[PDB]
Amino acid sequence: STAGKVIKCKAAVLWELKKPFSIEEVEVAPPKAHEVRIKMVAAGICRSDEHVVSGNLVTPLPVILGHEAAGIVESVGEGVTTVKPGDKVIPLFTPQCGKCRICKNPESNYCLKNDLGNPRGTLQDGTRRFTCSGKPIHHFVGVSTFSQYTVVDENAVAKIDAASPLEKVCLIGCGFSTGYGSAVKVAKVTPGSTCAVFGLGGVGLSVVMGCKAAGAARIIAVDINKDKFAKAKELGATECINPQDYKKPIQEVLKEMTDGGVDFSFEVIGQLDTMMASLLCCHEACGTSVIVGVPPDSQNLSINPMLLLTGRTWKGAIFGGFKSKESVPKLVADFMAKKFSLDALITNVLPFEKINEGFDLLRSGKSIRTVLTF
Amino acid sequence: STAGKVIKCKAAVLWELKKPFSIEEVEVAPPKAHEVRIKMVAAGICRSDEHVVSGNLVTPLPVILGHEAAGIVESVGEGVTTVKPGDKVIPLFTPQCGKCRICKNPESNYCLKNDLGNPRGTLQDGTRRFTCSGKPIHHFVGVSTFSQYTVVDENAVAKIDAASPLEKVCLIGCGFSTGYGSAVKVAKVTPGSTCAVFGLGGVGLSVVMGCKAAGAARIIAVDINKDKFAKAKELGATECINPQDYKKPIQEVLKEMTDGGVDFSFEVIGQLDTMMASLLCCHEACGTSVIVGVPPDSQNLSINPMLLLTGRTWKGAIFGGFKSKESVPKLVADFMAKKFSLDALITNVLPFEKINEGFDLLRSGKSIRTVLTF
Ligand SMILES: NC(=O)c1ccc[n+]([C@@H]2O[C@H](COP(=O)([O-])OP(=O)(O)OC[C@H]3O[C@@H](n4cnc5c(N)ncnc54)[C@H](O)[C@@H]3O)[C@@H](O)[C@H]2O)c1
Ligand SMILES: NC(=O)c1ccc[n+]([C@@H]2O[C@H](COP(=O)([O-])OP(=O)(O)OC[C@H]3O[C@@H](n4cnc5c(N)ncnc54)[C@H](O)[C@@H]3O)[C@@H](O)[C@H]2O)c1
Ligand SMILES: [Zn+2]
Ligand SMILES: [Zn+2]
Ligand SMILES: [Zn+2]
Ligand SMILES: [Zn+2]
Repeated sequence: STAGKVIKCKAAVLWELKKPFSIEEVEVAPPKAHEVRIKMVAAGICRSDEHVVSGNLVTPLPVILGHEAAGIVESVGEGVTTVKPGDKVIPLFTPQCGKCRICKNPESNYCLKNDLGNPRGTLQDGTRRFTCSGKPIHHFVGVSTFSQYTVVDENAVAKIDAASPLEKVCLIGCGFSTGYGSAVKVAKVTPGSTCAVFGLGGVGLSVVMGCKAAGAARIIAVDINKDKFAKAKELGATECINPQDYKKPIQEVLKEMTDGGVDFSFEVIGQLDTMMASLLCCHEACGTSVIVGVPPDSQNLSINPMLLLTGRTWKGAIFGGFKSKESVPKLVADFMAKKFSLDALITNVLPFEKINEGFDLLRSGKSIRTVLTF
Repeated sequence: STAGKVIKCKAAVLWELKKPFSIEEVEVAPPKAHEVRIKMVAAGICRSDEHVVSGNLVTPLPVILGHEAAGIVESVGEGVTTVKPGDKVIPLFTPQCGKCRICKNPESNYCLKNDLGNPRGTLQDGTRRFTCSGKPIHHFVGVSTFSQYTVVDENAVAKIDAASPLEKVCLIGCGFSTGYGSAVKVAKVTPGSTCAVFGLGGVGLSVVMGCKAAGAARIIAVDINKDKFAKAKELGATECINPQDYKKPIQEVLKEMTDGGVDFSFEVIGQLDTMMASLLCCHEACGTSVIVGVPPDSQNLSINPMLLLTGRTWKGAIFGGFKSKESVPKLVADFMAKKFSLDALITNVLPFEKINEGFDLLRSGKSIRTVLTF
């Protein structure tokens, strides 16, 4: 029907930095061997997408952004055995080939098939499936979900519960899993511990959720926008602090509130100064600090090695440390079992065609997650 | 006898930086209620003592250095209950007050009573027990072991096996414990993993021993002094490489030898470039890098947060993460049960009077650990 044929649809293309997305008519090639073409149903707006627009996260242009989403399999290529047409799925910006050193290591998830580190803007075979007015369009982190139809590698697509509400579970595609996992899986927050969370957007709030789920005694939420505090409290924050209210640097305020520092700190903003503050705020002898935020391209931190010699542990992670393919289905299963809710994270719902308004909402600081419906 | 009296004894005093130690008579005050005066038997020469001489590690002068040692208790304060005159003990440069947040924490060891962070060069009560030519002399990390007699706080001295050969077990006071601990307790090296060890001095070779004890499949010893290779191999290194032998950076040489990088890397030198090579040489997705070497004073590293974001863990530790007072006696009991050997680490034994000569040996790279006899 459309199987084996090229599909003509709409997609939000970014042709230039700092410019609005352009809803364009695009051609989506049929899926090659071990590939899956997906009809998108819902896509969340994550700060990382915006990082590309602003120039903070470098990627080849023109490109179709979007990586937090959920859809339904339209067709599959030769050899596909994990999903079938009609299956509800969530694309994985961090693939899980299952065969590489990293996929085989129980404690890691940054699969060697990824396109995050040194962006090619292509699928795993090094080619593109998108075209627009005679111009090829680059993919984004292997998924390009801001399109009515996208084609992805089989190891970058997870099959989920058939009764799943895609307009909600799409957050498991990035935001929620990243934040939740950063606390429960990466930092391995312990019951009775003290945590400091920098940044209260969709990812940071999911970190607050993770810390509460891990049984943290104190979860101090840090954010320069006091409007983000109510939600942080509802989700588990015991205290909310605004750096702008203090004469002292935020790390010193945090250390004074916590007997020398927190046991676990998380930077969920993407700024060098806040990464430094987060490291400095965890206790020098027993603190752990996790970098979640994506820093601006080519910018380096200035760190004194003594900060680590006394006993600190500094680490970072992509997608909360979750091995994508095996984890996403389980997270959806937990959601269906009502282990956690994502309603608090969805502040706005807009049709895909109003993607620009969704980004305006993010930039304004009012929204957490705006979900786009196709 | 000497109990309750001032003792005039020989000590090695450092009056100025980059100058030989001055061997002379000093007056050592009796210990206070919770202090212990120790007659030194053996003291090891560690690179950290040299860091003070060179100016790399800042501490107030004039000072009596030394921190890796073993002696016999001459007298104790009336409040002392853990050691008695005649007991063989090892002074702990990292104390274990047992009452602070850190001492209560089963996973940390950087007791808040330490004098490592911002050196006062005194005992815990803020005063000094040393005088020479009338002038007060500063202590070093609360222990100052380069003296025939020293006075230390009770929580900074551990009672060890009475049958212990002090000329060997003094290494448990720093070098060995630090190296072994860094691998087994800090990095928590796992069976079948790959490790890279930067620096093959007494501490680095002990890290090799720890990696071996942990069952590492590969232990790549790195050093620009090829004379250290035979011993690295004897202690467990599977391979030995010299950075100077290659045209490309050592981190790339290591990554090419280990499928993208080692699982665990350790810097046991104290230089910025090697701390960077060490971080860069562990796999970006599953590697853990431990800082053991003491960095040069007032110097920063320039790091791109993405090095951590992909999945690396970067941490540091003091004294191999061992809670000093409870661990030192057990480590000696292990030595006495022949669970590990220290012979290979001791390459030179000189009388205390030849301390300057022992330091020249370290500087020339001709020795691993030189032990001084009193
Ligand atoms: N590691 C990953 O795999 C991963 C995954 C998803 C997102 N991210 C990154 O996580 C970060 C957060 O994503 P988000 O979608 O939640 O973004 P967001 O913009 O919705 O949230 C950012 C929050 O940070 C707060 N903030 C900004 N500057 C601050 C400062 N100086 N001090 C304290 N708070 C400040 C903002 O007010 C906002 O509440 C971004 O950098 C994103 O790129 C990383
Ligand atoms: N964390 C701690 O608690 C702790 C404890 C003890 C010692 N230390 C520190 O550990 C480090 C090692 O102590 P040590 O006594 O074993 O010192 P050492 O001088 O005996 O050993 C240093 C080794 O590194 C090698 N080396 C020096 N520069 C190099 C370079 N650029 N590239 C490759 N190899 C190089 C030297 O040849 C030597 O083999 C020192 O910085 C010391 O201050 C720290
Ligand atoms: Zn893989
Ligand atoms: Zn995202
Ligand atoms: Zn030492
Ligand atoms: Zn203590």
